[PDB]
Amino acid sequence: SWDKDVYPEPPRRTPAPAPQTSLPNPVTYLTKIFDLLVDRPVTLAREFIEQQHAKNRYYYYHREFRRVPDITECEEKDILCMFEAEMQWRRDYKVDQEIVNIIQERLKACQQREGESYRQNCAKELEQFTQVSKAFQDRYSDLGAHYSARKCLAKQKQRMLAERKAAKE
Amino acid sequence: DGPEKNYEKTMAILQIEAEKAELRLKELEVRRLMRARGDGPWYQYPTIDKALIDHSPKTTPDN
Repeated sequence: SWDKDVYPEPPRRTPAPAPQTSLPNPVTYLTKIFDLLVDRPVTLAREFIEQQHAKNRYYYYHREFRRVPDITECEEKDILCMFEAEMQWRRDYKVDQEIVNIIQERLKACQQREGESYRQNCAKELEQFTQVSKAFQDRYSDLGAHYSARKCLAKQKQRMLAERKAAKE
Repeated sequence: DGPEKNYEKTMAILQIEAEKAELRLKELEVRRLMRARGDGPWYQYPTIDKALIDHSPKTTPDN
């Protein structure tokens, strides 16, 4: 259902069972019992409810907002343009937060999945999260509780001035 | 209701309030100028009316 590109899950590698002891594995019998007595009725109920849903098939859409002139392209006291730009900035802020969340989910899933080899098998995920963290922190940090698009603009301008000074040295 | 309704309402409210603020500051400046110059309709303190003066021939020629 979800985008495997967004949520990368490495192809599963389950080893083949090769019993070397005559004793019957209790797990196999228990799993068969669980399947028959639980999965089957649960699946039947799911099928019935899915039929009911298929009958009443309706769709919900995703609202998309057009791009609006940023606070950079906005007059000093033009409250209308400022409101538009600030709302756009807040929307982008939320989107960036959700991007950070997605990468974090990737990292946690990698930590659990790779088990004891997590340190060596999650380098890519750690690097991705580090990049996203750095970017998000540089863009949005220390703005304060009363954050605003003007505050991010001021922080970016200060950063750019510092970059200019460093490059000039 | 729809979100766009509140969006437009917020835009309208912002415009009204900002125009009010501009007008208030403008009024303060205008009032200061008028009260410092007396060149406007406000702060026109009364002066003697020239109609009261009588220009009829007096008793002494040199008024």
